[PDB]
Amino acid sequence: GRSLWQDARRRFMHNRAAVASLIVLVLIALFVILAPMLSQFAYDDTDWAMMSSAPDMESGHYFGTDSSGRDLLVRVAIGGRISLMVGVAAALVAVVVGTLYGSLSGYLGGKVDSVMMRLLEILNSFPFMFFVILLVTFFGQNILLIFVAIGMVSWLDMARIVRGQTLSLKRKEFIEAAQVGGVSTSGIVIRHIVPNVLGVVVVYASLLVPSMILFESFLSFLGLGTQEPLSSWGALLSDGANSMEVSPWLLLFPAGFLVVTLFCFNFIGDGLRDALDP
Amino acid sequence: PLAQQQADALLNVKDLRVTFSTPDGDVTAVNDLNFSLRAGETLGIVGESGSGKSQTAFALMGLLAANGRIGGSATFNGREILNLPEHELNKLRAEQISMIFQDPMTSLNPYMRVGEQLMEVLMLHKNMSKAEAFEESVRMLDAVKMPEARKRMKMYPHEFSGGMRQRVMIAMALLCRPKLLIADEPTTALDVTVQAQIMTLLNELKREFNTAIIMITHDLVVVAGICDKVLVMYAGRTMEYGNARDVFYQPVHPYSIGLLNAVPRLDAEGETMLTIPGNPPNLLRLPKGCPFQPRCPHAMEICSSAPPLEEFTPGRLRACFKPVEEL
Amino acid sequence: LKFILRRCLEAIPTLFILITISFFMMRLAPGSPFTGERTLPPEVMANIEAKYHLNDPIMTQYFSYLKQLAHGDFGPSFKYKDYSVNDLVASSFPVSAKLGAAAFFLAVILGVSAGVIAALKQNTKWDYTVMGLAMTGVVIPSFVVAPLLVMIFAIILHWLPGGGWNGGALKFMILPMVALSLAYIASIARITRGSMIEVLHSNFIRTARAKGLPMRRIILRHALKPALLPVLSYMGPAFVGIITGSMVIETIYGLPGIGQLFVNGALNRDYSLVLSLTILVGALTILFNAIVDVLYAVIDPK
Amino acid sequence: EGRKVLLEIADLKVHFEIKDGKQWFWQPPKTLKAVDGVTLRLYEGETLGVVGESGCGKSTFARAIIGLVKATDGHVAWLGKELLGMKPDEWRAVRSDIQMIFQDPLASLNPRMTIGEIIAEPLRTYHPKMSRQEVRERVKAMMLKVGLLPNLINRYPHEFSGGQCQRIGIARALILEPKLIICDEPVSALDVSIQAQVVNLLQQLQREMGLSLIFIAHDLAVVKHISDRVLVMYLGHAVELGTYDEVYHNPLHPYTRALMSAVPIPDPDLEKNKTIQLLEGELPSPINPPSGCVFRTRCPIAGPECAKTRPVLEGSFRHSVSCLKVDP
Ligand code: SF4
Ligand code: SF4
Repeated sequence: GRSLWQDARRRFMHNRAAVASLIVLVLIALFVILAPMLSQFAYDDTDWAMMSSAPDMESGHYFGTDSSGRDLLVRVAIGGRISLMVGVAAALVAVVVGTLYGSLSGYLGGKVDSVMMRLLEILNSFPFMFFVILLVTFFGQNILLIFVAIGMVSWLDMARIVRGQTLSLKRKEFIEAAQVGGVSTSGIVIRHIVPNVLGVVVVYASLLVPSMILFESFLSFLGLGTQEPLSSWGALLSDGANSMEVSPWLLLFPAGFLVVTLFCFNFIGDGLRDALDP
Repeated sequence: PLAQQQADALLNVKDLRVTFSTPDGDVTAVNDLNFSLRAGETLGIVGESGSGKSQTAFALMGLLAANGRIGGSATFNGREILNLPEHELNKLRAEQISMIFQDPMTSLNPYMRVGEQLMEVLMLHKNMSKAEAFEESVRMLDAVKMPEARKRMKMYPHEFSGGMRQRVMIAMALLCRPKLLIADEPTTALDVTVQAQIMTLLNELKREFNTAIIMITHDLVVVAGICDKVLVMYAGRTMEYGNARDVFYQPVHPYSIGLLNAVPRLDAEGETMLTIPGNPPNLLRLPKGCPFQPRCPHAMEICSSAPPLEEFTPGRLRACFKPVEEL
Repeated sequence: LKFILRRCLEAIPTLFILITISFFMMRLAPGSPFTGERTLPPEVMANIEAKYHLNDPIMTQYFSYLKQLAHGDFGPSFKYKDYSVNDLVASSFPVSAKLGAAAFFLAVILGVSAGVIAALKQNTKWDYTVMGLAMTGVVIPSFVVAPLLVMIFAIILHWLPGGGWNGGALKFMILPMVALSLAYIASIARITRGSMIEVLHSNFIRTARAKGLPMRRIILRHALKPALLPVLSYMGPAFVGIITGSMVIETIYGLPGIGQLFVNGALNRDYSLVLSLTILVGALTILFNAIVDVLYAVIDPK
Repeated sequence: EGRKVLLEIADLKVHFEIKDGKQWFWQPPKTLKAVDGVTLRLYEGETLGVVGESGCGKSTFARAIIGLVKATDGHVAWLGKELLGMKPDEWRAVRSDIQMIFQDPLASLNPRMTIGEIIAEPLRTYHPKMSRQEVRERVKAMMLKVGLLPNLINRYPHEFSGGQCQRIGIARALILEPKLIICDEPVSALDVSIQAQVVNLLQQLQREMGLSLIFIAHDLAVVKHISDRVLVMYLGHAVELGTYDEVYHNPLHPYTRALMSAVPIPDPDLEKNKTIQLLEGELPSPINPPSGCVFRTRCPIAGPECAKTRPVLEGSFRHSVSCLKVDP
C-alpha cells in the first residue's frame, strides 16, 4: 500500500537538492569529527617559522596560519564541533519547549489557547538577542548557558505552528470518531494526534537548526560567545575580519564552512517540507 | 433540427477540447464537446464530479489554470472567443458574456465596499461617471430584490450572508445587460429557500433582459426550473443532448436513466433507489471507448470502441450503441 | 477604537514586566556593584553611590530604579568616569537611527518591489533570479556579508571606504546599509511573493478577471492591499532584526551607534549601560509593534 | 403497547459561550443558543430524519446524544439510563450501543492508518483479549458487508474515492454490533449516484441488523427515502415532528410549508407549475434569537401573541407542531 511516509521518502529522494545537501552535510560532519585526529598539528600548537602564511601543500598547513603562528585547518574543524553541537542542543531545547507549549495551548481549548497565544505575540516583541547578551554578560559565558539561552528564546514560532496543527487535529473528525470508538485520552494523543503533529515538528526542527547555528555564530562574532580554548566559527570570523588586510583566508575558510552548512540545512528543511506536506 | 440550431445561434461551440498538463500525464477534462445556444434559451450542462462541466464555463471565459490548454472553436455573434488575447477578451467579458461562481463566500473581494465592486464594471465598459454608476448600481440591486440597496453599497462583503453575496454577484454580472450569463453551480453552497429565491430571480431576469443562460449543476431538480436544453456529460464526453422535456421524460442514454433514477423524489413512494453501480470516473487511466463501460447495465464488446454522437429523433443526440427502442 | 485601547492595556504591563525582570537580573548578578564587591575605581563609585542607595532593602532599591526611569534618568555608568548613560545614548542614538531607518526603508522598497516582480512573471527567469537572491540573502549571515563587502569594495577595488563615519556622509553609510538590509530585502521578497501568489490565484482575483478589468487595475486596486498585509505583519520582526543586526554592522565598520555602545558595554561588564539599552530597545519594539498592529487593524476591514 | 422506546430526549439545550473581538473585554460572553427545547422519543427499528436550513443545530443535537458536546440543560436517556450526567468512563458502556458516521469522507479516517486498523480500532478497544486473527476476520467480514473487496485491507484512506470512505465509516460504526448509529450528513460530499449507493446500504443494514438511525441531512428528498419519522428544525427549535407521509403531504407549520414548496422537483411540468411560498427577510443570527416564537420575523401568518409566548410541540405520535395558530 501507499504508506504515506514512504511516499515522503520517495519525494525527498526525487528532490536532488535535498539529497545533495545531505551528502555535503555528512562530509562536513566527517571533517568536523576526523580532521583534529588525522592532523599533524594540534589546536593549541605553534610554528613560529610560519607566523602567518597562505595555504602551502608541502607545509601541511592546508588552510594557512593564524597570526599567532597557529593552524587554521584544525581550528576550523574544532570550531565546527562547537557551532554544530550548540546549534543541535539549542534546537532540541527549542523543539521540546515549543512542542510542550504548543500542544498544551492547542489541546486544552479556547480558554487557555487565548492567553497562551497572546503571550507568544507579546513575547515575539522582545529583543531576544539583547536579552541573551544581557544573560551572558551578567552570568559569564558558560557553553551550557548558551545552549539553554539560545533555545529558551527561539521556541515561539515552533509553538505557534504546533498549536495551529494541534487545534486543527482537535477539530478534525477522526478524533471525534476515536472518542465515539471508546478510545481513551492517552490513546487519542499517542496514536491519533502525535503521528500527525510529528510532520510539522520534523520540518520546523530541520529549519530551526540553521537559525541556532547563526544565533551562536552571531553571539560569538561580537566577542561574548565561547572563549579562546573552545572557539566556534563565529569567533574565527572576527579574528578574520581584523586580519583581512594581510591574510584574508582567515575569513574565507570559516565563512565557507558556515555558509555551506547553513545552505545545506535550508535545502534539507525545504526537502522535508516538500516531502511531508505537498 | 440541429442543422438549424447551428445557424441562428448566439453561441456555437465546435469540438471544444480542454486538456491539463498534470505531472501524471495529459488529462482531457472536456473532450470534443459540441453545442449551440440562442437569445433567451437556457442550456443545462449536467453531471457529477469529473464530468468536466465547470471547465467548459471557464474555457469560454478564458479563466482556466496556468497549465490548461484549449482547442476547438466557439463562435459568438460571428466572432471567435477561444484563445483570444486578454486585451480583446476583456471587451466581451462583462458587456456581452458574464459569469457567476460556485462559492459566494470568497468570490467578492473582502477588502472593498460592495458598491465600488459594482461601479468598476460600469465605469470601464459604459464610460459612466462615478455619479451615474452609483444610481444604476442601486437600480440593479433593487431589480435583484436587495433590501435597502443604498445602505448596502457602503458595506464590505463580510457584512452579508451567502444568499446576499450571490445577489451581489448576479447584480454585478447582469449590470451591463449581457447577451449570455454562465452559472457555475450558483446554489450548491446555499440553503433550499435561498436556492428557490435565486432560481426564481434568474427565471424573471432572463425574461426582462433577454439573456441566454448556461446553467452548470449536479442537481437535475434545479435544471428542471430554468432549463430548455439539457447536455448530460460523463468523463468530459457528451452522453445526451436535447430538449429538457424530452431528456427528463424519455431519457435515451443509460447514464441519463441511472442519474434520473438516482435523483430522489417527493412525488411517489418506493422500496429502493435504482443506483448506478461502481465508483466515480478517473480521467487518468479512463477506459478506452465508452467511459460508462465499467458501470453500464447494457455493456457489449463493441463499447471498447468510441460511440458516435448521432441523432435519432430530430433535435436530440444519443452517444450510445444499444438500439434506441430497447431502453 | 476598542482595538487601540486593547493594545495599550497589553503594551504597558509588557514593558513593566521587561523592566522588572531586567532590574532583578542585574541586582542578583555576580560582580554587580549592589552586591558590595566595590572593586570599581573610586571616581566611578562616587558617581554610583550618589544615585543608588546601595544599603537599602531589595524592594526599596527596585522602586528607586522605577523612580529614575519615570524622570527619564538611566543612572551612571559602572565603567565610564565622566559620561552619564543618557549622554552615551544621546551621542549614539542618531547614528543608529539614520542607518536603521535607511536599512528599513530599503528593505521595504526593494523587498516588496522584487516580491511583486516575482509573483508576476511567476515561472520566468525573473522569479528564478529573485528567489535565488532571496535564498542567498537569508542564508549568508550579515557578519559574513559585511566583511566580504569591505574586502571587495575597500581592500580590492578601492571604490568605497571601509572605515567609520566622517559625520555620516553617504560614501561611509552605503556598505553598512547594504550589509544590514540584504537579510531583510530577501525575507520581505519571499513573504511578498508567497502572499501575492495566494492572492493572484484567489476567487476574488478570478472575479476581477471575470469583470474584464485590465491587469493594471486588478494589481493596484484588488490584489495589492491583500498581498501587502502579511508584509505589514512582518514589520515587527524586521524592526527587531535591523536593531539586532546593527550590533555586528556597527562593530565591523566602526560606527559609534547604540549597537557598538551595547557590545562594548557587554564586553566591559557595564551592567548599567547593558540594562539601560535593553529597556530602551525593548520599549521601541513594544511601541513599534503596537503602531504596526494598529495600522493593520485600520487597513484590514474585518 | 407498541415497540420498545430506545432513546428518550426531553428539554435538551446546548448553549455555547461566544465572546467575539467586537465586544469590550469587560463584558459577559453572549450565548449561541445552538439547540433549545428539543423533545422526542426514538423507538427500536426506526429512522428519525433531522432536517433544516444551515444554523438549525441538527449537527449539535447529534453530538449532544453521543457526548461530543456538553448539554447545558435537559435529559437524555438510553434504555432507561440517563446520559447527560455521566462520568467520562461509564460513557464506554453506552457507546457499545451508540456509534456515528460523519460529514467529511476523508477527514473521518486517520490518514496515517490502513483500513484494517481503522475498522479494527473500536473492536480492539472494546475486546482487548481478542486475537489478531479474530480481529482481521471480523474486519474482512464487515468490509464484504459494506461492499469493499477484502484485499483492500492494507491500503490507506487517501487511496479511496470518497464514497468508499463512507463505506469504511459505516464498517467502523457496525464492527461492535451497535443498536443506534447517528449519521451527521453522511452523503453531502458525495456525487448523486454514489449518494444512492450509501443510502441503499444504510437502509439494507437497518433491515439486516435491526438498527435504529438518526439521519441528519440537508436534502429533504434523501431524508424522505430513508426516514420513517422527520424532525424539522429552525434556529435550535423543533418546529414539526411526524411520520414521513404527514410531514411531506400534510405540513402544518409555516416553515415546513416554505421548505417543502422550496424543494426542487425533477419534472419540468411540475417544477414550473407548483404553488411556491416565499419567506420575507434573512435567517436571524442564532447569537440573538427573537424573543417568543423564533420564526416570528419570517412567518406569513404572524400575530402579536407570538411575541408573548414560545410554542412547544403539541399533537399525536403521527404529527405534532410547535405553533399557536394551527391544530392537527
Ligand atoms: S455505449 Fe455501451 S457502455 Fe456506453 S452506455 Fe451504451 S451500452 Fe453502455
Ligand atoms: S407561532 Fe406564530 S410566528 Fe410562530 S410559526 Fe406559528 S404563527 Fe408563525
